[PDB]
Amino acid sequence: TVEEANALLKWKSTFTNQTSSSKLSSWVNPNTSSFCTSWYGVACSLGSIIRLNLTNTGIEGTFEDFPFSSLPNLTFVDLSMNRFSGTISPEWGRFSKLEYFDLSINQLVGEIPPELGKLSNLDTLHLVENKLNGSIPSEIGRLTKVTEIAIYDNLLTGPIPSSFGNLTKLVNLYLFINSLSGSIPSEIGNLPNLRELCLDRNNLTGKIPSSFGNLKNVTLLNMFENQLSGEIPPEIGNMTALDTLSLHTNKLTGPIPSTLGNIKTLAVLHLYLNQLNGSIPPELGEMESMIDLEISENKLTGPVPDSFGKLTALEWLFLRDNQLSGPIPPGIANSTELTVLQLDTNNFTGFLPDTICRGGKLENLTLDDNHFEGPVPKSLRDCKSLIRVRFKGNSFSGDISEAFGVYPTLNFIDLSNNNFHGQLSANWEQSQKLVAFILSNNSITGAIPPEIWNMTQLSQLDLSSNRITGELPESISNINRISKLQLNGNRLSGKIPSGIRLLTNLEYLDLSSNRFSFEIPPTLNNLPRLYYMNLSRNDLDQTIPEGLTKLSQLQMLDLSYNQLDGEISSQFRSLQNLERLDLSHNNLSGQIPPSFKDMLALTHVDVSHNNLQGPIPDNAAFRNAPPDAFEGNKDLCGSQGLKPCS
Ligand SMILES: *[C@@H]1O[C@H](CO)[C@@H](O[C@@H]2O[C@H](CO)[C@@H](O)[C@H](O)[C@H]2NC(C)=O)[C@H](O)[C@H]1NC(C)=O
Ligand SMILES: *[C@@H]1O[C@H](CO)[C@@H](O[C@@H]2O[C@H](CO)[C@@H](O)[C@H](O)[C@H]2NC(C)=O)[C@H](O)[C@H]1NC(C)=O
Ligand SMILES: *[C@@H]1O[C@H](CO)[C@@H](O[C@@H]2O[C@H](CO)[C@@H](O)[C@H](O)[C@H]2NC(C)=O)[C@H](O)[C@H]1NC(C)=O
Ligand SMILES: *[C@@H]1O[C@H](CO)[C@@H](O[C@@H]2O[C@H](CO)[C@@H](O)[C@H](O)[C@H]2NC(C)=O)[C@H](O)[C@H]1NC(C)=O
Ligand SMILES: *[C@@H]1O[C@H](CO)[C@@H](O[C@@H]2O[C@H](CO)[C@@H](O)[C@H](O)[C@H]2NC(C)=O)[C@H](O)[C@H]1NC(C)=O
Ligand SMILES: *[C@@H]1O[C@H](CO)[C@@H](O[C@@H]2O[C@H](CO)[C@@H](O)[C@H](O)[C@H]2NC(C)=O)[C@H](O)[C@H]1NC(C)=O
Ligand SMILES: *[C@@H]1O[C@H](CO)[C@@H](O)[C@H](O)[C@H]1NC(C)=O
Ligand SMILES: *[C@@H]1O[C@H](CO)[C@@H](O)[C@H](O)[C@H]1NC(C)=O
Ligand SMILES: *[C@@H]1O[C@H](CO)[C@@H](O)[C@H](O)[C@H]1NC(C)=O
Ligand SMILES: *[C@@H]1O[C@H](CO)[C@@H](O)[C@H](O)[C@H]1NC(C)=O
Ligand SMILES: *[C@@H]1O[C@H](CO)[C@@H](O)[C@H](O)[C@H]1NC(C)=O
Repeated sequence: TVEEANALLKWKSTFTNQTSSSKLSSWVNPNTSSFCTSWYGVACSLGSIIRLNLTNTGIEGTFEDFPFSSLPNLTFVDLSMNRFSGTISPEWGRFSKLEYFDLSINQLVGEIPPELGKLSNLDTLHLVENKLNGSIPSEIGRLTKVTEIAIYDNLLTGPIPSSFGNLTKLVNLYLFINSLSGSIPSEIGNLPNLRELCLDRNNLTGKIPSSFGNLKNVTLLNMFENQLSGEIPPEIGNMTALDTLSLHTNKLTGPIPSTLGNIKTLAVLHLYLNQLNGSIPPELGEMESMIDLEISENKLTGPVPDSFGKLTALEWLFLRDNQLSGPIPPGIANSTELTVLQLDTNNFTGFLPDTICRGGKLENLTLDDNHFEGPVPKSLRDCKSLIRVRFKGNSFSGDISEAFGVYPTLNFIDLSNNNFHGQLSANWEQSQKLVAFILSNNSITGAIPPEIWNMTQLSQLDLSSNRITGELPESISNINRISKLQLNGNRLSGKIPSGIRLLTNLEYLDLSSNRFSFEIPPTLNNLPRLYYMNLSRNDLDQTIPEGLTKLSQLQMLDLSYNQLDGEISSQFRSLQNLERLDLSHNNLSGQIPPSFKDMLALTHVDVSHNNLQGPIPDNAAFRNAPPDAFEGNKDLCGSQGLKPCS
């Protein structure tokens, strides 16, 4: 009507920063046949506006001059995705016909007025992504026809009103990302039509109401990242339409209720980061639909039940960081769909089962810091789908080249501190995307296959603390992405290859405790990320090359326990980031260069058991050094443990 159109024009005249490419260019002629046919966002019935849809039209303004008293037949209102600021007036509750009300994604502030509860015909209320604060008024519980309430991502405080139990037609309730507090009212459990209940990321406390067992149609229950406490009520097992139950990151205590096995529809169960204790009920194996079972970071004890072999759709099983113990039953890995088996930081014992990867789809197997032992099952040898294998801290045994097959998509493997023996196979080269190869402190013997240096995506290679023999070839330069190279504590012999000079991504190089002989390559001068170099405990000889002083990021340089001789270069002053320097147990002669006074970052120095003489340079490391950093030298003199200088 002319009066509705004139009133909307007056509201429009108040908008700011309007671009004249606005859709509202079409708001000109208030007569019908303009108003009801060509005004953007306006739809009428019998010449009167019943729908106002200005979503995402770049309006900046407020509702201060919104014409509440001029639009009596307003039925559908969508003002979302604009730049409306200010508050939500009580006058919005005078639109008696309103069915659909959306002010989301604006910059609205202040409290929700109780008058919204007067909208007795409302079907949908959306106020998401604003900065609304205060408590939800209890009068919202008068919206007896509403089927969806979404007020997520606001600044709401206070409890969820008990009056929400009167919202008998409510289907979806989305209140996540707020600061709602108090206990969940038990009246929520008596909403017969409820399908989705999302109260996650709030500050809710107290126990989950046992009334939730009356929620026979709820398919989604998200209440993660709250402060819920007490035990999960056994009545939850009567939510027999649940597809997804997420209670993670709460303060729940006591046992997992055995009645969860009653929920045959349940596909996703997230209970991690709680304080759940006791044994995993064997009835959890009856959750026939379960795909994604995550109960890590709890205080569960006892063994995993054999009934886990009945979970035939299982894909992800997260149990890390519990106190589970004992042997694992073959059923734990029996799902042909299993892709991730995550058991780290428990106290499991015995062998891996022969069911593992029987479906040919297992990807991530992580077992760190358990007590597993025995040989690798042949079905894991033959598991071509593996991406991540983490066995650190267990005691697996067997010949390493018999235990493992070929893994084309392997990305990361850590076998540190296991008990594997044998020689490395060239088969590892078929993991062309492998970025970390960690085999520290096994009983590996024999040579490094030359194919290893063709694993050009390697970023970490750690074969330390084995009994590996042979010489490093010049083609070591081919692992040109390597950033951490740890070959320490082996029996490698021959000269250190010059090709390491081309490993310009190297950050950390440990070749120590080997039998390397002859000179340190004089071309190691161009490793601009190298902060750690350890060549100690070898048989390296001749002079320390000046190229090492160009390794400007070095923080630690350890060349101790070699037969290096000649003088310490005064160009060491160039290592301005050097904190720790160990040259002890060598055959170095002459004076410690006075240029060490330039190295203000040095904190630790050891030159003991050399053939050095003369006074000690003036820097803090030398002043703070204990007598044994100097002992065993020829004629050092001081101004500790040294005779004073003349
Ligand atoms: C638009 O609103 C007007 C004003 O409320 C409605 O007109 C009234 O209709 C009632 C019927 O409930 C009549 O008895 C009155 O004579 C009208 N009042 C006035 C002040 O004109 C109109 O029906 C509404 N139109 C639509 C399509 O909802
Ligand atoms: C909701 O937000 C408003 C706006 O920041 C808060 O309003 C302030 O309230 C205090 C005390 O009630 C007054 O002293 C200020 O002058 C108010 N500021 C404005 C801009 O109105 C309001 O307190 C908040 N409500 C809650 C419960 O936090
Ligand atoms: C591994 O899973 C299979 C099913 O995928 C289990 O085999 C079924 O066992 C039940 C007995 O409870 C029989 O009624 C079915 O006929 C079996 N199906 C097939 C295809 O054999 C097997 O028991 C599971 N193994 C373990 C160790 O849990
Ligand atoms: C059972 O497993 C737990 C977790 O893996 C072990 O606890 C760790 O023990 C080491 C060594 O004492 C500590 O450095 C860690 O801080 C502990 N981690 C945690 C998360 O507590 C525990 O030692 C194991 N029990 C036995 C008998 O080995
Ligand atoms: C098994 O672990 C790997 C991590 O190494 C997962 O792969 C990564 O997934 C993210 C997506 O979340 C991708 O952006 C990365 O590119 C993937 N990395 C690699 C190396 O592929 C993989 O999704 C896990 N498997 C399952 C079923 O969760
Ligand atoms: C360089 O590596 C050697 C091992 O090859 C580290 O040696 C340790 O040194 C301390 C004191 O010198 C001894 O108490 C340890 O017993 C040594 N360990 C071994 C396994 O021999 C040395 O610490 C490393 N240097 C730096 C700076 O990290
Ligand atoms: C106009 O727009 C800019 C940013 O959109 C803002 O700084 C200014 O406050 C706006 N309106 C005014 C000053 O009325
Ligand atoms: C408003 O228009 C958008 C885009 O056409 C549409 O997706 C939305 O459902 C409309 N809302 C109403 C209440 O008409
Ligand atoms: C709505 O709930 C309140 C308690 O919050 C109750 O007093 C009232 O009677 C309920 N509604 C009806 C129609 O009774
Ligand atoms: C689990 O927690 C309760 C206290 O909340 C305690 O009574 C019980 O002994 C705990 N330990 C178990 C069940 O092993
Ligand atoms: C491997 O190192 C661990 C500590 O990391 C040590 O306790 C263990 O004895 C080493 N391996 C063997 C076989 O001794």
